[PDB]
Amino acid sequence: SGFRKMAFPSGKVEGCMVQVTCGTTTLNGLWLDDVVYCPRHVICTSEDMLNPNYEDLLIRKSNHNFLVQAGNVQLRVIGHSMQNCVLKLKVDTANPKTPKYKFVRIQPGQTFSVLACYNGSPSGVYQCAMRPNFTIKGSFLNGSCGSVGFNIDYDCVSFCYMHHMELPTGVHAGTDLEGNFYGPFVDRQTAQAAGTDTTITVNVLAWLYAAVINGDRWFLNRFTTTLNDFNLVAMKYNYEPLTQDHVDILGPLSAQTGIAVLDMCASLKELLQNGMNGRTILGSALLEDEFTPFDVVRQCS
Amino acid sequence: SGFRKMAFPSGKVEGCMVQVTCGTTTLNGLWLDDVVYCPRHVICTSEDMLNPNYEDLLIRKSNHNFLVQAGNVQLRVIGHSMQNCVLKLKVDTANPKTPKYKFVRIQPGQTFSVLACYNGSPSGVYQCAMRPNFTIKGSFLNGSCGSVGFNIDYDCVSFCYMHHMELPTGVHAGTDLEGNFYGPFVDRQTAQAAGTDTTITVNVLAWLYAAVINGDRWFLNRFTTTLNDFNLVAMKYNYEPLTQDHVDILGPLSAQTGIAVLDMCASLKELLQNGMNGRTILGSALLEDEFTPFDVVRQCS
Ligand SMILES: CN(C)C(=O)N(C)[C@H]1CCS(=O)(=O)C1
Ligand SMILES: CN(C)C(=O)N(C)[C@H]1CCS(=O)(=O)C1
Ligand SMILES: [Cl-]
Ligand code: NA
Repeated sequence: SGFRKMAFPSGKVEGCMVQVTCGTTTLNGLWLDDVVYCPRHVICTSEDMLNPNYEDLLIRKSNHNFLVQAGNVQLRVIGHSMQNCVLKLKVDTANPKTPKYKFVRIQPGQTFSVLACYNGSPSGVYQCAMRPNFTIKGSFLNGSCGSVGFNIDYDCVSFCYMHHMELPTGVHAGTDLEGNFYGPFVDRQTAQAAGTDTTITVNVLAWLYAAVINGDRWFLNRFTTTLNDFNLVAMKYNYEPLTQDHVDILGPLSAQTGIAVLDMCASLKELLQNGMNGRTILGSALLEDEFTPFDVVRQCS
Repeated sequence: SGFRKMAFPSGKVEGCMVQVTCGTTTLNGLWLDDVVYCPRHVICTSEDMLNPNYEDLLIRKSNHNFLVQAGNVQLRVIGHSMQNCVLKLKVDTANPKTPKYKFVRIQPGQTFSVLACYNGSPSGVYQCAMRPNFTIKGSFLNGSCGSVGFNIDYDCVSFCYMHHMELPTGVHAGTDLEGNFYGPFVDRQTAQAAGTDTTITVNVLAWLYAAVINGDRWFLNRFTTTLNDFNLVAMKYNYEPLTQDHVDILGPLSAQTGIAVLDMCASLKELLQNGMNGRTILGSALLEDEFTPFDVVRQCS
């Protein structure tokens, strides 16, 4: 037993990380088959970043402008193009360590593992949720750009995130591997803020099921409720609405414990109004919303 | 910026994990060079676990009682011996993925990454601390025995923990890779229970310094404390005594932030008296004690 925030084993991804230099910018690249993927803002000077014309800045560049280092070896860049906010550098050599992989776009409320990297060197791994406001609460310093997020499904790595920048509130914004931003953000030195965030309701309830499976049961009660009643409490407390889709996804956990989702919504309703009455749940004093139902079933079954 | 429980990239450890079977019992082993390390309890049956005479059980085994398996490949065992509570199986093949490694025994308060494994397959990675009562607060289901804990400082893998068992309070006990248990625990099914756990004071202080570095000042105060007055207060909250050693270790974070260690102690004393009054520090509503002074510097500017 026990319940811990757990990343996927990062080895299949560690073997894809490289360093990419263009002028006086160094950051991380993802090397799969004969392509390296990295943020397009790699081509930009501090001057350029205020109002970049990426079309124009990029035709002015050539293969020899991009320095790609896999460990202590140089990669010959033999082609370059841009897909959305992602730069694609064709290289002479196919990554001998390319795993089975897919490019996937994740939904708000879904989790993934981040492999934080510096100068193409894997540094750390942690789990993140894609917030409803389309930011993530990561841990990133200068040179972490091009670090990636992913899930693993048996042998297949599904890459879903590439890190681009930090917003002024300390939270993080990036693209899918097709270079489309998560959220209403631009890769340009301009005035940008994260929208007000909401709590991921289905994840909070997943975590309460994890708490019950681990013998933390005090918050339970004899009551039940309805979507409509609860959702009026949720909206007041900046909680995402709970749908019938959410209640079905939690079905496996409602069974395994004898607390039915609206039964558990009753407990959750009470925790929002009255608080935790000074207790903890799984060693947190907050209601944790970064574990999915899958995350809980995965770890507790 | 940001601050996260962050595990080391697990890749170098993943390439070392194998499955060990003896009788009807399967768990994980650690394959380094021509040696597979696993818990010796793998040779126990139902009766044996109450008073196992491990020397008597092992002499009755030959090499071919041990089925070892690296993915699909069977490894052939050609030798076995016991060192304390760890079984060492000699195999005909040296592991080609063997990283630069070493075995270190850690002290209470030290952190490491756990690669949770089932049937020799890595399942997830997370951070733990050796509690002052020599247990760890892990996430371990049946089959996870032989999972290891490690640091990776400067490309060398330091193995510090092999998982043996769960205590009735739902916390985890294991050995160093020389087979010596952390704490007074034993690999027999007898009435053993962890000591009362305490908070790792040096770690809480390091985390408060992390909070300041990341731009939080709300919990600072105009007070200081003697080291001795601080210890007489902190022990009333079940905090570990803070020693001159611990004060020395925080010197760098003191200098980086300009807050003297005993001033930060005055802030911790106040937080224990007051709580957080509906605020949070680095995303927590509790005082976190599983980040070392070294972890704070690795992750922070
Ligand atoms: C690399 N890149 C595009 C960035 O770092 N930014 C856009 C940041 C500058 C302030 S911001 O909030 O606009 C994000
Ligand atoms: C495999 N193995 C040796 C164990 O699981 N144990 C010794 C645990 C049973 C309850 S206990 O607290 O005695 C530890
Ligand atoms: Cl140590
Ligand atoms: Na109920």
